[PDB]
Amino acid sequence: TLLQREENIIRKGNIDKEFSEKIKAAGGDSLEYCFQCGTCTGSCPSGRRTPYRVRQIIRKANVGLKDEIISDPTLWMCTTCYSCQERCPRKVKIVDVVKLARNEAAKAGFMAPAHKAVGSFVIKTGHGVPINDATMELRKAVGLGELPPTTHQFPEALEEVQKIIKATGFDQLIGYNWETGELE
Amino acid sequence: TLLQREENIIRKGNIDKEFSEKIKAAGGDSLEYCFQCGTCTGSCPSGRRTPYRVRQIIRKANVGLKDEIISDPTLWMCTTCYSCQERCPRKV
Amino acid sequence: MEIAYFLGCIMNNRYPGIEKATRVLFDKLGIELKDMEGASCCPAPGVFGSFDKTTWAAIAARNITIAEDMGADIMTECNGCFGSLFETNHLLKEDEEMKAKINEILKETGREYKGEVNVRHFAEVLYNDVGLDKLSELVEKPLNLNVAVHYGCHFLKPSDEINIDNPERPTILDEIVEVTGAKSVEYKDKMMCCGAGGGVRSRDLDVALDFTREKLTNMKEAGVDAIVNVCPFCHLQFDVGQMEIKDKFGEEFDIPVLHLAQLLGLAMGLVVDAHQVCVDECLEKL
Amino acid sequence: MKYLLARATDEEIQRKGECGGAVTAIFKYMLDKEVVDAVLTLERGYDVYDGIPVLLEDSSGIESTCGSLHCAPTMFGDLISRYLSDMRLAVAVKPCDAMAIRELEKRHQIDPDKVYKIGLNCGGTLAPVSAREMIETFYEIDPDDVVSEEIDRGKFIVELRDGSHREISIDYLEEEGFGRRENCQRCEIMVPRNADLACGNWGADDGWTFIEVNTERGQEIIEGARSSGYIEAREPSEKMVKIREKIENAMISMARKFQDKYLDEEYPSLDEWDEYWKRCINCFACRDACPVCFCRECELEKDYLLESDEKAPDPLTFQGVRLSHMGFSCINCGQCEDVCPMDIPIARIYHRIQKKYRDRTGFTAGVSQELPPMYSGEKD
Amino acid sequence: VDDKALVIGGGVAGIQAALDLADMGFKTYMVEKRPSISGRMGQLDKTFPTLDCSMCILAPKMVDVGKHDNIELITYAEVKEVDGYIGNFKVKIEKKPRYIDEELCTGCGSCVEVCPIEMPNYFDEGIGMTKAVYIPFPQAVPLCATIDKDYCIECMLCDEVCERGAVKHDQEPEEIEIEVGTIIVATGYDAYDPTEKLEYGYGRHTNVITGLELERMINASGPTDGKVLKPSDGEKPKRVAFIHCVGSRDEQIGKPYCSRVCCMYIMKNAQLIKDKMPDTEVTLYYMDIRAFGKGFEEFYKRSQEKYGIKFIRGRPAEVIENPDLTLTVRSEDTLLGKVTEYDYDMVVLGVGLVPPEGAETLRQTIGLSKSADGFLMEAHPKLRPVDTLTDGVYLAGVAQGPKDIPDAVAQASGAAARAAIPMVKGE
Amino acid sequence: MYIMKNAQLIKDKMPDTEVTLYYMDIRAFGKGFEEFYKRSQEKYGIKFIRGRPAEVIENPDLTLTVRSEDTLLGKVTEYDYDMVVLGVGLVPPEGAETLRQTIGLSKSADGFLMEAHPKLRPVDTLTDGVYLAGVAQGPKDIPDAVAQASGAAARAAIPMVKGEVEIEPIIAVTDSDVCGGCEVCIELCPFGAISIEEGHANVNVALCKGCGTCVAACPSGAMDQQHFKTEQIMAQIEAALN
Amino acid sequence: HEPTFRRCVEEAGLNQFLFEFANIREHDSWVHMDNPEGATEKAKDLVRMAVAKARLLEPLEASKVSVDDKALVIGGGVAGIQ
Amino acid sequence: FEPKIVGFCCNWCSYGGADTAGTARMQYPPNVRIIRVMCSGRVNASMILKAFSEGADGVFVGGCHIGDCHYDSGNYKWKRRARFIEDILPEFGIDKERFRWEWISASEGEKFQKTMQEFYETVKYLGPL
Ligand SMILES: Cc1cc2nc3c(=O)[nH]c(=O)nc-3n(C[C@H](O)[C@H](O)[C@H](O)COP(=O)(O)OP(=O)(O)OC[C@H]3O[C@@H](n4cnc5c(N)ncnc54)[C@H](O)[C@@H]3O)c2cc1C
Ligand SMILES: Cc1cc2nc3c(=O)[nH]c(=O)nc-3n(C[C@H](O)[C@H](O)[C@H](O)COP(=O)(O)OP(=O)(O)OC[C@H]3O[C@@H](n4cnc5c(N)ncnc54)[C@H](O)[C@@H]3O)c2cc1C
Ligand code: SF4
Ligand code: SF4
Ligand code: SF4
Ligand code: SF4
Ligand code: SF4
Ligand code: SF4
Ligand code: SF4
Ligand code: SF4
Ligand code: SF4
Ligand code: SF4
Ligand code: SF4
Ligand code: SF4
Ligand code: SF4
Ligand code: FES
Repeated sequence: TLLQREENIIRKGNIDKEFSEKIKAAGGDSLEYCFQCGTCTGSCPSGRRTPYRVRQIIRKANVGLKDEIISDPTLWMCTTCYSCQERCPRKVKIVDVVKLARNEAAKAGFMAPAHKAVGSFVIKTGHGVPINDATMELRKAVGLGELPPTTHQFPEALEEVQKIIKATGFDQLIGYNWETGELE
Repeated sequence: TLLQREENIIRKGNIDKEFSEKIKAAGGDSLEYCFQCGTCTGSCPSGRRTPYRVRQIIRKANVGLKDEIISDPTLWMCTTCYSCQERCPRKV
Repeated sequence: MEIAYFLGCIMNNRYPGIEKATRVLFDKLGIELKDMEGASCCPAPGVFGSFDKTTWAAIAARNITIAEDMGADIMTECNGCFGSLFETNHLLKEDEEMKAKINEILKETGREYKGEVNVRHFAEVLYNDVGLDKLSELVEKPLNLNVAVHYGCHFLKPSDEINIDNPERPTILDEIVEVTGAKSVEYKDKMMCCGAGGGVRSRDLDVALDFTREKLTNMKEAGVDAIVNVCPFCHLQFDVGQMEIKDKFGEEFDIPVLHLAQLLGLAMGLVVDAHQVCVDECLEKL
Repeated sequence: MKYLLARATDEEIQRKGECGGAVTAIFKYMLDKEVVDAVLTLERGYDVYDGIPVLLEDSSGIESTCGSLHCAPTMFGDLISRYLSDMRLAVAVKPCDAMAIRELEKRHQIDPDKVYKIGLNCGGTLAPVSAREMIETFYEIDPDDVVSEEIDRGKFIVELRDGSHREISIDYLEEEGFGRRENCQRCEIMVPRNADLACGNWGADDGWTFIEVNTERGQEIIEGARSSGYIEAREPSEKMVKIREKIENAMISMARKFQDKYLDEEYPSLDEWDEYWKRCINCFACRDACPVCFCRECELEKDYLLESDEKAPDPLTFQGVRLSHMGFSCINCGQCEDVCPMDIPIARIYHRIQKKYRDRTGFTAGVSQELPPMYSGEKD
Repeated sequence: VDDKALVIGGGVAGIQAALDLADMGFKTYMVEKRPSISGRMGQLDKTFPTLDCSMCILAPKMVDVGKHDNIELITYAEVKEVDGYIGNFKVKIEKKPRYIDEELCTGCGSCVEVCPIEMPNYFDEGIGMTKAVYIPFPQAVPLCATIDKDYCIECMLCDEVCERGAVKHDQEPEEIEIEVGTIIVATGYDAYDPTEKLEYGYGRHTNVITGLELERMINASGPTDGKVLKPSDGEKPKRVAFIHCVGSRDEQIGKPYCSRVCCMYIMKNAQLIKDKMPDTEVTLYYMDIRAFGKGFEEFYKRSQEKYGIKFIRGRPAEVIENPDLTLTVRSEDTLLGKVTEYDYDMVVLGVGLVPPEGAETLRQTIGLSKSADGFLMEAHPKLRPVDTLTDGVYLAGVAQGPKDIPDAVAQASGAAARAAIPMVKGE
Repeated sequence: MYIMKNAQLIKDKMPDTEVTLYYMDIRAFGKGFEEFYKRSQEKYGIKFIRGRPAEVIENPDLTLTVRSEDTLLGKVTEYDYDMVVLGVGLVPPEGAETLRQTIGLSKSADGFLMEAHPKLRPVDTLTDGVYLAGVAQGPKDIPDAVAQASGAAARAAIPMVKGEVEIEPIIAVTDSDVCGGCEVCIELCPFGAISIEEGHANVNVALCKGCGTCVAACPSGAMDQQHFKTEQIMAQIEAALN
Repeated sequence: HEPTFRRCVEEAGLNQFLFEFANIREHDSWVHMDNPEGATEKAKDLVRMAVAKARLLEPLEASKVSVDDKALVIGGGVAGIQ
Repeated sequence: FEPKIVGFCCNWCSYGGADTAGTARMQYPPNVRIIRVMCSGRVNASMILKAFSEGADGVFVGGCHIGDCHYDSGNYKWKRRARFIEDILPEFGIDKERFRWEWISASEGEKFQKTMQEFYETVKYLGPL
């Protein structure tokens, strides 16, 4: 059956004005004056191969459709290439709105395990792409040190990074477990 | 994966101008001057509870997306109540 | 002159040849590179900016404070790291409330952000502080190479803040490439993304590899010997995604990927063993 | 060339120069090569505390104008507008001198074409008699023995006739009611970037003058002075150009702290201001000394404003009227407070009003080349 | 050619034409069917795109017209007959009975104070009340009272209260014959009546109003003292919707033309509502936003940015009245591609412009041809926009078709020049 | 309107050619413009796509692909065309600024010449004796420009018909003995009545309207308004309070 | 009624700008009907202000500026042609 | 305590507004004395300071609404001067509530009456200056 009485009509039950006001106050106020020309979607390389429509994301953010946005997987198809922002005739900060919506989606719990993995790597070692043994051998051979002058080498730098992470609440966001060092 | 190389872009490969000519010759000539106001979809009682969208059907018929139309199940959600046709400002 | 040197992750942990070539080139130019001891991820903007802005800004500001203590400008040869650090720097410079919050966070670590330094890009430093005439002097080997220059999204955009070159039809990297004797070849959708930015590479590898496959197709249609980039992130995409495309779609492109530093090192007299796409033919074609 | 390190090629000029004698060499070149018709500078009188303005038409014996006189809180803009208006000229300017000349130039009282501005870095000046009293009280020396004076690592330091140096922390002196003038402690501008050249010692070694070229005209000056060999130049280390930036930032932060002190915390109350205004003798010395008050006939002397009786004027019709007239263009030069026979802190109130206007509208008196928004012909 | 002119209509275009002709040295008659001049411009609160007061700038011009030595103003009168040709027009006008002596009346208003009958005020567009003896608005020119005998009961209290003896219940209609060389038709327009659009429920739903009624309510001199209040209960609305192209661009009602001003005045009234009540939510339902004039596109962007007005692209399908008297607008958001049923406390219809009542009578009297949209036809659409094929007759303002105040004023000045040329030549 | 006109003309010349328009809004506001819009579709079969194209890409064979979103279909489209026509807008002509400074006029935000009053004086300027006609005042079509030109002719003729203009003597006057030549008053006159001669301010009698803004702005009091002199107002203040 | 009294004085031979007006009806008498004493004092104050202004008035003459009957049209387009 | 209030009203709107209030017989306190100028652009700080120094407890200025000026920009210059005067006045012990500047149109008799009533009440509450 094609009957779906809830996903095919918009009423006040689908709208959250607080969400849009919060997005506008956080640095995405320009979305208030989008006139829906569609230049951003025509410029988007992710909209040519996925169901991602940036213009409709901006529209939904302006209308308050919070659940339709934060739960949307296509929100994570933006590469932040800035082509849309470079071409918007109203000078809307499209990427800022996209990132703010992503922040809200993450706090709501829509995070991918791979992004959580990258975050856990940064928590563990301070690098999102930590070094492996083969590259250690390559560095040793070429003339550089086995470990670079980074948190890989200085534990105190790693401790500073981890307290920053604890201070900002990132570990609780990604559900990190300090006791076992695992994504709980 | 959300990747879909074909369903998210319209090229000439998706267009049959012969289908549009056939529709317009058989008595659908009026679809040629719809200006996409959206009164028909707002009036549609099927569009309120199904993914049926009469305005997009008229648009596709004008463009010539034959496969996008004939294979669409939502094409069969119209009760022919005529509300859209009663309210259309272009008399489509 | 002197300039603080930021490494990132990929260049120093996956492609040390870029680092070695940059170090050699910059002493050949009488510019002293001072290491930023204790530096960490920029952090990578795609994931951290998408998850939490405060954490990203705090980590980037902590990285900037190192160069501030060294009292020198930061130089980056990565579009992603340049974008992250540049955005953090002027965001904190152009407002005080965010600066206050970031400083309150950093207090626990014993660091204070002052905003007394500038973030600069490898290619911009070469173009301005050195000049095309100064670099033409150090070419011992005119190169014979049709090259596909990949600018990357975050080198020039957002151009409202960066103001280095025109995002649509830039020329800076083409001029730096042509200094070495290589010919830059125009190809379709030159200014397109590689697909790695914004976290997509970690969330949907199929979409990112589609980006890379499209540009590789255009590049091959243009008949280019090698790809030249200024981003280790784009380097990793073009290098590992080629093998991934081979493994998945069986689509063979063999176009070696080179950083701008490595191309400058080929002229002027590389740890290519770290590259998943063999560069031996390209060198032999020289 | 944004920055340079310059010094005179004449041995006499470099010896007598405060900082390698670059400024004197530029003046000597400008007079000798006829770039300008005259040079307006200072020259010590019968002691270091007596700096008198001098207008030199030729360079013969120009080295008598060398050196810095920290106890000469002079204004040159008023002299350039009253009497030297139709002369091509080169003038040594502290940032307040340049501010006054800029405010007068935007009001067409000085021709910017005819005036060359070799500005000097200024960390403050002192009143001469107060400086002598300070040296007597705290340095425990005869003031007549002092041969030179400078402020630096927070220190007023005095060279002596014997040849030694005596140092006292300027924080102590300024907390004991001495040291730089109160308006100088609030001064927010240290490098004269509203001048053609900006010469100082904050990024220079010994025997060299650190010069920042602000305008193409400054570039022409420097080029003409080097080509003829009047000045020899080199380029600062960029480790020096950063030490200078840090020093300037620290100075500006301290100036802002002193503004918050004198204009907010230690600002006199309304009763104290009543006590002060009771003293006024209606002499108009503040108006005469103010560089921004240039009018041929002053409104304050009209029959409906002027105080007829031999009593204190109503503060409104005198001070409030002058404020409404020019308080958005107050440069905090302190001349009005300097010359007041009754020791009224006029500059405090005028600077506070200018600061309110700047905070509301963002207009910086003496820096912006345009008129205040008050005189805007747009409907902003 | 006679060196005198006639101007039919007392709106901004007619006022401009009369003043231009009189300043050029031509004696000019002005005929106005309402008791006072002003037209529709005098009914607006503010104007777009500057949001500046309308009456504050028009009232000096009305006083100038009323005081001019070269202008004879005849208000409350109609042109009954026109005969002759260019330079030799014979015009019969009929002045209706005011039952007040225009000479004696000073407009003090005591008669209005004492009158015991209440009738709708035409100036308030059906949402304001006055007495049987009334002055249309304080800035009226002439500032004279009028008596509507359809409502007068002949209590003679106005007679008692009048100190100038200006009340004349025995007055009769007057016949005036004039000779003019040229005629300028400046009869303006009327607002479309959306009662026939049964789906939007105007005239049935309490809280559905038109744009002109909103202009009167917003006006500080209007019946509500400038307060926008729900007709149902007299409280301010927290949610307001605006519908564009009501009575325009619709072939179901034979109105295939654009009214050319409704977008701008809809946005203007939304901005005014937001100004008066910043917490009110305003949504506009549109097909196209026609912000084409000077400063109009910036006005549109400012409506979105400064005031946070919501724009929905879609022609509403229906307006439904809930039992609590709130209104559900059922419309497709075409840019989201989905149906929406949004609830509002008030709905305002962006009605269009139609030719005024009695337009056909005057058109036949003069002998002019009308255009496809029902307005008067100019001699050549491109190069003679104010002329007609009838020599000596010219058009000015919305009589030639919908347009905004600057366009009407420019046309009025042009019509004055074109009429002056024959009267200057004299043959 | 001219895009639609040219599309109709192409279809008339070449019945078999396919024409598509990429638009944001269709501004058919003038008389008969909406019927023109409808006839573009009903009679000539011109296609309308609502969407601002993101890019135009040249193919090797020189055909042009227009990458644009169909916002009403909600999908990206890449259609190929033999020719692409750009609906370029209107800008002030070359040398507009030189003439504007020559006459002394003021320009509006959009770069065109500014009218005295947006509503009631569309063809007049605050510079007496100068009037604007046509697109010089701002973009518009031929009938609007013709109406503006006729109106400008009328407004210009009125003063010339009169042959003289009377100026009320409540005008401003400068004392050359007190004027310092500071020129801060010059830009405060909206009618440009003040100029500088021989280093002193001069008020043109014919251009002064008698507002008194320059008088209130002059610090030294070299400018005074007849019938509203500073002495008179001060006397009135004193009398009111004493 | 300022034009009325200006005309009266000018016909009397006195310059029309040597006349001053005090408003004691709209500004005083029609708005202070409850305070006859206050109204009278305010009228005295207003008359005093009017006399104070009158003491300093001067005779002024309107100026006449000739207007040449030739026009210049810059631009030879359709608007300029029209 | 009866405060002494001096008013400046532009000829074209604010004087007309007071006249409109008078014609409608709207009553307001007798304390204000109105001085007529052609435009509010004629008023400067010297007038206000003179009024306060001559014994005025409050000073009122009334101009045309922004955009309505009969001379097209005078009230803009006056508004600039009024903001600067608000900055200046408290420095000499004058509460800025004693200085009231408003835009009144020639038809706003009620606005004029209410403004006069509220200004009189405010100045009376403040007391002698
Ligand atoms: C009061 C004062 C404060 C200063 N404070 C600083 C400071 O804090 N930091 C800094 O880096 N530099 C400061 N300088 C400038 C410093 O002395 C430089 O070393 C010097 O100006 C560089 O040029 P020079 O030594 O080649 O000039 P010189 O060859 O010594 O010539 C300097 C010229 O300046 C003229 N002059 C103009 N105004 C004055 C005045 N008020 N007193 C004395 N001479 C004057 C002299 O008469 C002379 O002609 C100050 C200068 C003065 C006068
Ligand atoms: C709600 C609304 C808001 C608007 N807002 C604005 C705005 O903000 N800015 C703007 O620029 N424009 C606005 N407009 C448009 C503007 O009102 C018109 O452009 C303008 O009123 C046209 O003036 P006119 O003289 O041509 O016609 P009208 O104003 O209609 O005047 C015509 C006159 O002729 C009289 N008349 C009619 N028939 C006869 C007859 N047979 N004999 C004698 N006299 C007759 C009428 O009674 C009236 O006095 C708005 C319009 C509407 C409906
Ligand atoms: S380009 Fe800008 S204005 Fe157009 S739809 Fe995208 S965000 Fe909105
Ligand atoms: S930044 Fe994101 S939304 Fe914008 S064009 Fe790039 S991928 Fe698309
Ligand atoms: S109502 Fe008519 S014109 Fe509007 S979208 Fe439907 S078919 Fe098209
Ligand atoms: S006939 Fe009824 S069901 Fe079919 S499209 Fe029209 S309104 Fe919808
Ligand atoms: S006011 Fe400033 S520039 Fe002038 S002497 Fe004092 S510190 Fe130097
Ligand atoms: S008011 Fe005093 S401090 Fe201000 S510029 Fe005049 S003299 Fe200098
Ligand atoms: S007080 Fe006023 S009039 Fe007198 S000199 Fe200063 S600015 Fe000029
Ligand atoms: S200098 Fe001092 S005493 Fe003399 S008038 Fe000024 S404030 Fe009064
Ligand atoms: S008819 Fe008499 S009472 Fe009525 S308004 Fe006229 S003058 Fe006043
Ligand atoms: S006679 Fe008529 S107008 Fe007069 S008071 Fe009676 S009802 Fe009213
Ligand atoms: S102006 Fe706007 S609202 Fe009015 S008819 Fe035209 S499109 Fe519709
Ligand atoms: S009139 Fe006054 S403001 Fe104007 S230039 Fe002369 S002195 Fe300056
Ligand atoms: S009084 Fe007004 S109109 Fe006359 S010159 Fe001065 S500013 Fe211009
Ligand atoms: S006329 Fe009243 S403010 Fe200009």
